Amino acid sequence: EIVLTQSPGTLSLSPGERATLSCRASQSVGNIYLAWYQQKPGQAPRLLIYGASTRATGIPDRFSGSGSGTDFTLTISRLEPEDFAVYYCQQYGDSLWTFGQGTKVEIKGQPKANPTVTLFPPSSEELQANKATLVCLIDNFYPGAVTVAWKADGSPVKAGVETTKPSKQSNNKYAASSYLSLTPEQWKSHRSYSCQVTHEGSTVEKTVAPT
Amino acid sequence: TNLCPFGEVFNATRFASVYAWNRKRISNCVADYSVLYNSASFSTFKCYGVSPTKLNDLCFTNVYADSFVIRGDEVRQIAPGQTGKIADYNYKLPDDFTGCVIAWNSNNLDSKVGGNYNYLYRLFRKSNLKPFERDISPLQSYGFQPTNGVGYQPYRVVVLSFELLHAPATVCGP
Repeated sequence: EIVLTQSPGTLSLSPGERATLSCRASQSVGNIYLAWYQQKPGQAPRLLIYGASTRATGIPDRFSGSGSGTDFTLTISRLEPEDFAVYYCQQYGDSLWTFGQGTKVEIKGQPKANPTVTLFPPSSEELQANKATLVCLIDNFYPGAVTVAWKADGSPVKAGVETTKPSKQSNNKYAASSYLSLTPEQWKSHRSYSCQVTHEGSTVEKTVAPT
Repeated sequence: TNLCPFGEVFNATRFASVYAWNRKRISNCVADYSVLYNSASFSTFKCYGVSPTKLNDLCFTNVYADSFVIRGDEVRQIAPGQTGKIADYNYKLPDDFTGCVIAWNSNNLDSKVGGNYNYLYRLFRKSNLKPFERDISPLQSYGFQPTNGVGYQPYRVVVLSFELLHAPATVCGP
């Protein structure tokens, strides 16, 4: 087998607001054949609901599970700062047993926030070691949907670009950073290197150069 | 009182083998039978002597929920005056049975890759059992694979028996 498809993928809401997650199944399962889970980042997950409509040992009443057949629901009526996590539905009906894809309950009560963008060229130490990596930092922004583009002179670099994914902060804005690994040859044979960013409209740019 | 623990029986975390069937007693509790007969999670629900809808009216001294695990096609054996390996050497209902037989497919619960053999039945016996008899002294394993046909897949079954004693009634409906 059975395939599970939750919906939506993400849910941007505030402390106080209500959050509802659906879980769709490919084949039928009875009421008493389903469980829901929460996972905070960098931790072993936590049981919430079992038997589709039975709370776990000491779960608050704001958490409420329900549904039938192939369409199931999980509602958190009064979201708290602790209700941020990834949420997984999981079916126990037939063999095989399967898990849903996982839905991120994201904390919005924050407006559109443009990122702080800062740039760092290679360390002379690294250049001596026959490698040249550029670091472009983007932090304290919302939402976590973003893009970055590198420039060798006025021309975009394509490969050697690896970026850290939306690493969420304690103030619940995000942070991401891009790495560009090149040779010392290529780093020295171009007059200046740039980093372009587009976040919810505005296209900002920063620059460095071998002096 | 509370509800009669029908839940505990009708769905226990796996059941016992047919030859050494389970004999669980239910007493001193309010018994809504509608919770049962209204459910469509059964592929078998037959009654004898009394209608299952009328039981909410009626009182009994005790109620016995005999339960077990058998093959597929043999679900119809679980009846009065029947014939076959199960009705002869394992579990036999009387000719004048006053109760209900309920069963369902459990291929998802009681079948394994390469087969689940831990479920057994008595194959050879020199004579046939009396109504509600269990021998425990030769035997044969079922061997449930999920790749089987409907007739060869495992079916958990429960049988209700209503006792009519000249003694205080403790199991009544709403």
